[PDB]
Amino acid sequence: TYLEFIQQNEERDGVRFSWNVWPSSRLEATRMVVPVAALFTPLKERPDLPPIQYEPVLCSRTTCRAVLNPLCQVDYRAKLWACNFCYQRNQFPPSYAGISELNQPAELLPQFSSIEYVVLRGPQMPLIFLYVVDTCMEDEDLQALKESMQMSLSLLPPTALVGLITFGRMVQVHELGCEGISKSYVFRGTKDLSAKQLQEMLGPSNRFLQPVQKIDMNLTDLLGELQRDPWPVPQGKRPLRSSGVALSIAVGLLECTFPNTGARIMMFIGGPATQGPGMVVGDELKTPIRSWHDIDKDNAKYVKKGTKHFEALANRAATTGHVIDIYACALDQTGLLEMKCCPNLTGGYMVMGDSFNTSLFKQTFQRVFTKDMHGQFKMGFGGTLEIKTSREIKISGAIGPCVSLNSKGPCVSENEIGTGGTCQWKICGLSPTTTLAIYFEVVRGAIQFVTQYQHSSGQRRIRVTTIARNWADAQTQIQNIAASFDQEAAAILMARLAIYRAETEDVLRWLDRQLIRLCQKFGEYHKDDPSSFRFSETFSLYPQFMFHLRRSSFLQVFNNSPDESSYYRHHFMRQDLTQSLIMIQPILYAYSFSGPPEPVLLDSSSILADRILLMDTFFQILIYHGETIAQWRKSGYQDMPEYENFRHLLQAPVDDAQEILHSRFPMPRYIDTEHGGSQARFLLSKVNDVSLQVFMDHLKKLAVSSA
Amino acid sequence: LRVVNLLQERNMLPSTPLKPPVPNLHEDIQKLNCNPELFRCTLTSIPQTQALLNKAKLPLGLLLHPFKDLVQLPVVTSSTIVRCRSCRTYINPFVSFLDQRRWKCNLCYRVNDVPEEEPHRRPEVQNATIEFMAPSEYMLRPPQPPVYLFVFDVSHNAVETGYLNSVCQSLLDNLDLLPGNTRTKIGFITFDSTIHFYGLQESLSQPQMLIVSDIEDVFIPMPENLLVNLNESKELVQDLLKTLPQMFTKTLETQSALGPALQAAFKLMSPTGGRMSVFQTQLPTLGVGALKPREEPNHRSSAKMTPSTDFYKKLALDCSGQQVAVDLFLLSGQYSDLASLGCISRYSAGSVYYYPSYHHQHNPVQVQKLQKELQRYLTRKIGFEAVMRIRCTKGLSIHTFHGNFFVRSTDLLSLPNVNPDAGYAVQMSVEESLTDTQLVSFQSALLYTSSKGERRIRVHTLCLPVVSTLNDVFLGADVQAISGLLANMAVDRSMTASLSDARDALVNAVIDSLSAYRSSVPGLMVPFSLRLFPLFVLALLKQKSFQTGTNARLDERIFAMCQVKNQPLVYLMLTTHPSLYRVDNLSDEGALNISDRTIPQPPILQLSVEKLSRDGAFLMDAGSVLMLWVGKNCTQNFLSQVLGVQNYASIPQPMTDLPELDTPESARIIAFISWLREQRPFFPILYVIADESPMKANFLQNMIEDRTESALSYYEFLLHIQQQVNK
Amino acid sequence: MVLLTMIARVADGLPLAASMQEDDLQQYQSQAKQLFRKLNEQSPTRCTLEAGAMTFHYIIEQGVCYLVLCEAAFPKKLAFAYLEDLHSEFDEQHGKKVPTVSRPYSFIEFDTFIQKTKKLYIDSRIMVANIEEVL
Ligand SMILES: [Zn+2]
Ligand SMILES: [Zn+2]
Repeated sequence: TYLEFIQQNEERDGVRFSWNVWPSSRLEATRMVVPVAALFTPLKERPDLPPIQYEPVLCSRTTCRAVLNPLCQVDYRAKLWACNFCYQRNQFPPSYAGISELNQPAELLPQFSSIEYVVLRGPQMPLIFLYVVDTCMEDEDLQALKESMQMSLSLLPPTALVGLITFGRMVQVHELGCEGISKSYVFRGTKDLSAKQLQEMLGPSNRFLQPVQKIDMNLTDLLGELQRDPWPVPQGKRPLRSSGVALSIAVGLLECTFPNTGARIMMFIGGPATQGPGMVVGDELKTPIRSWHDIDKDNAKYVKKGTKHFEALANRAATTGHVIDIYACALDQTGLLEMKCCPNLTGGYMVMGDSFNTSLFKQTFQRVFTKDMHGQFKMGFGGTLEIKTSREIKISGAIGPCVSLNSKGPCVSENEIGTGGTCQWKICGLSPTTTLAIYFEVVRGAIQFVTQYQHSSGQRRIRVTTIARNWADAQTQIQNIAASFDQEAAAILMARLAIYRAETEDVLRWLDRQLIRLCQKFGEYHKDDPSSFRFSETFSLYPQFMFHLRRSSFLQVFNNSPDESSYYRHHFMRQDLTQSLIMIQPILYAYSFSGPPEPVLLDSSSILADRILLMDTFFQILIYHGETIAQWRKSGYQDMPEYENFRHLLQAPVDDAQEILHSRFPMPRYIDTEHGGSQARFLLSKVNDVSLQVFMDHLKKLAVSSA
Repeated sequence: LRVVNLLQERNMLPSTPLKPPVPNLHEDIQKLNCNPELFRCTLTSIPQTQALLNKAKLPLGLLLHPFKDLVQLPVVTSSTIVRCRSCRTYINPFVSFLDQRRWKCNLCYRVNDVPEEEPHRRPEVQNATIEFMAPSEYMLRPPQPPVYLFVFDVSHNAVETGYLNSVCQSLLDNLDLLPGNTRTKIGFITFDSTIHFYGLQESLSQPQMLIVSDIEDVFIPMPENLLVNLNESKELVQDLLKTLPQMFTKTLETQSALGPALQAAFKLMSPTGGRMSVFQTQLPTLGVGALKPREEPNHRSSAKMTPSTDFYKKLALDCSGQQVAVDLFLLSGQYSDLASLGCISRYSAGSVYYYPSYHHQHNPVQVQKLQKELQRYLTRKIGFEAVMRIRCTKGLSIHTFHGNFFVRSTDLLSLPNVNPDAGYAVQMSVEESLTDTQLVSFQSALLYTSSKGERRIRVHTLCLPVVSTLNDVFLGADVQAISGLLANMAVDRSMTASLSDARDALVNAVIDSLSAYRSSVPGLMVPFSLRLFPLFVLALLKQKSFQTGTNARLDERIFAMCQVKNQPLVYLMLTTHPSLYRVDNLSDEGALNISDRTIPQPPILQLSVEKLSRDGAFLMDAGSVLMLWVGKNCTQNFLSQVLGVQNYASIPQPMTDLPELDTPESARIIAFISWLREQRPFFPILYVIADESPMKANFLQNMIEDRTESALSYYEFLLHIQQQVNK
Repeated sequence: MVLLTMIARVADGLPLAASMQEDDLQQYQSQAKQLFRKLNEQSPTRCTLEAGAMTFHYIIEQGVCYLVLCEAAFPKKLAFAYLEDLHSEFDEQHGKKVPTVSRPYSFIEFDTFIQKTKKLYIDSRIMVANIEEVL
């Protein structure tokens, strides 16, 4: 079963391709409508694979150096194996002298095509956590942020290193301990500093970065005594907040103390930067923070000069291998559009709420430190992804949280996509859900994903994933290829392409051109007869995914703030397929007396009066009460023991909501609305050219028309 | 009026202390004259013309101690301040009342009207020293609060000295005794290669240390709680003073960024102003104000002084503009370029305090000296944002000032602070012949803000007669005041020209003066008023300021010159010519008038080893210190009954003070020593260490009458003077 | 956003208490001391004056004038409430000793209450005329 095949390959190898059968010729390879790409999750979880404390087998070929995999032909009599990538034959290492046909290594069983090795050789480096705290916020917002950072302190390992950088108008780099004085270094938040200057101006562990088991006592007291930025805020003004400088000092500090080692720069902001490099807006309250309308009509002077400052810090720290998180909670915009490259280029998180004193932020912040069964953080550091392909496959590039290492070879394609021009990438921070999109070009077929990273325990590990897909039979080329098409993977992979060109500028024109082309090659129709157009089961969901994509907030940026659009695009470029389909096309369940909860369509026809809805947008859990049930609820039928069934109805969507309200890392905003309610707008905008019926009719007229 | 032949006396120093001359004035005018300690002139009889002044070859000038502590002070609070409508001279006892409702100004001769507010019985006319309550027009801003900022060197060398321990303990003991009301503000700054601020808040568990490492661009890290209210934050300040000497025990910082540290301290006090106390122990080597090292001269280098940079001079002028005064405590063991650092105190009305080779365990003498000097420095009265005008009768003109201040336009002396231990000097000339009047008057008006927030004006008025003959000028000569003015003139000659020129001008001052007296009358003949003139000048030429063939180091000389330019006339004389007594044979010829106390009065001996004796002990009063030299063959009675010791060999090497024994010989010498220090506010430390072999017998370096291998004796000096007088 | 506070006796313009912080002050302290001289018992008990980029505010209670200077954009509503907080405290502590004193700034130590009350207004978290006319 092709459906069974797609599901199993993602559960085992953490991959999902747009095409599972690849063009065996240069003819079809150039004419492929949707490119050959993969939705690869380097650290996907699975039913308890044994951590293989081996040393990965090294191919004797210098250029190749691919890892031993089940696709390699073995000879247990001659003690040799043939590398499936370069045909080079190798001699087994001494520790493999006793491998037999009845006792063979794990890296040759197809069940362990994806596998993780543990390399214990050098002394392990500790994890580093640098808190960067904004002090220009209300007392209730600062107090809750203090308690949350004190909570995360009690969850860190005893060997981890911690540091404190508070900032407002100035930047304070605290020296921990010091016994009875609590000292810190103050800097002007008006001029930037390089890592070399900061090193000379300041002077394994540091005076500023000490282990938790020795410093947690004083740090908890220091965080408990943190107070507002002492500088007054005159009437009609914003506070002088130096975000772009405190970040460059946080980057510069770790850059000269622990380069090339896992470290998290955790920045907490409660407003936009109003001073120094990286400025987002002025200090006068009469000038509103820039909007997309202000972006388009050139009414935003701080955007380009602000983004350039944060792209420089993003590339500085990603080169050093450090992670930047951005926890932004304020009532207005905070400047995420200008700082988006820091958590995007690195593997950093991006939490966005209204205030730090909310259940939304507090619970979301402790999800960051969610541990596994062995009590270890679900995060990896300093990942190095190298991709090795057959001599017939070239790599265009990757679209996701990564940075090019600019490594050249026979696998690099002249046509680059996203972060291309390389076969090696660095992901400073990865989680079990981090998903990359690699685009391949054709010039069995095999691809080997090698992921070297630092585990949250300090152990250096390597995750190897080798996959194989059949070349199309020459006498059944497009026929077999069409059946191996993954519409869900191709939809997100093509969406990953559109959001990239939009965020680095029409894009909707390219979307419709490719949708029509895909219809004209894999659809069934007579020419000039639109009613004769049908799609196979393999393709019958693709146009519906394109419909909700071109009308989504990812491409129709207006009706959102620039920060909200950058936040939506942030989480989309990182999630797996299951969550990505929810973002593009939210799922919707119905709750009524007539039947149990059932999934329903995303159209205005599903809105019934005597029914309760539960729409799951990845960012919003929304419960909608129809007009009849709202009146039945405003009346008071629930409290009466006569209608215990009406209590089941009103709380059935609540129960199902609580489950997915805890597993999802960016805890979605919970909405309880009804007919006539204000927040019912979120339901009516995701629902329903114009409508899908009209959109399909226009598509069929162009599919059966000229090619 | 008699004439003295210095070549036959050789014993002209009186056995009793020297008294200033009484100006040849009317009995009723002299009785109202200013106290000679607050205000005195070199020539009590003013020469009528400049030609007469140049013929006498004696310098004309004034020496004033304006803010000295007084036993009694009349404070007038009149609703109006009577000043002359022309030269703004305050009404003084030396004006002329004619119409009973009109008075003649003694300085500009203009007649004024007496306001409806016996007019000659008014207290403003019966006291030469008085203090007014200035009206609202005499202040540029509301009275500033008392502000104290302490800046401490905390480098590795400074931590080794151990000065921070005693300085912080003295602050805790004298925290309530600091001058000021409930508006008092206090602050702290430490520094090595980086500048350290110290915020103080009651909402925080402890003070917070804020580091400014941007040395080329200092700034203020916090808008509040750096200069905090002492009344509200009393407890928070006491905790920091107990914790400061423990934060830098293991410090490896070797360089000191003094220049940038003072800039941050200036920016901190710039809004309000006040007193800035700076403690430094080594050469400034890092940042702006960096000074190059220098090799010390020996006894074999000739007279071949000036600042190395204008930084600390430019910085003091900015401090003066913001009413900030800088006192420099230098506790260095090596060269520190005090010729450049001293500019921070000379041009800001501050004062420097030098403690050579201070060490908490190795130099207990400097430790107790810093203890007593800080006891005075923190408890003496103080004035803020002050100015002083010096007015003299028409015809006389001030042309050169001496002291620690900034001369504003129109001869206005700027005093960011004014302290009761500062002395000043003024040199003047007869611009217009005084043929009209027979009296001249000098008035100094000191406008300042007290520690209680009150604009006050302290006024001193002096009156002197005018004479027109050479002999009448020499008759009113004040030999102690002439030596004080010549020492200030020679200090400027050193900076301007060289040290040889400063020494030649001092000898020519005695030659030309006595050569002119001889040309208007065999041996060396001098008037009675100048019988000690060659003695005090030879003492000047042997003081550490101008000595030549000695092993003196650079910082010792500049500090000896900073004390010439800043100390009052009395302590300048005590330093230059210490009073030597014999204190092993005290008797009952003393001042036993004061109740039970007897207070022996031994005669003053001359500063010669010939006057000493190995059979007894000799006490020397050098003003700031008291040295008791014990002879080797001293009597067993003085050893056991005064020193509490059984032999000369068991006298402790550094003896910080005498024991109060149960012997009448102890009571006599304790009474005599107590009487010495009661004459001064600065507690003079006594040390009986001077032995005949303690290697600390600089007691002999004060024997100015005797010859050395690098100077003349007093009698050798008189022979050289006579050789040039009748050349 | 910035302050210059003065408390003076209306009869003779005698200063009683003030508070000034810079890090100019010389031109507006002069203009402040003319107002204290021009004011008498026929002056408006509540007034606001325009000085170009600056603006004075004062109230007169018990023959005592409470003047404050600030940049013109400072809320007029807050400047008067600031002077009322000063008057209610000053009249209680020294109100009965005001007509007898004769020294300038006989209540400097009121400096402490001014600055602590001042900080509660320059932190966001009646007649009008030109001052040049009255002078
Ligand atoms: Zn190979
Ligand atoms: Zn006059």
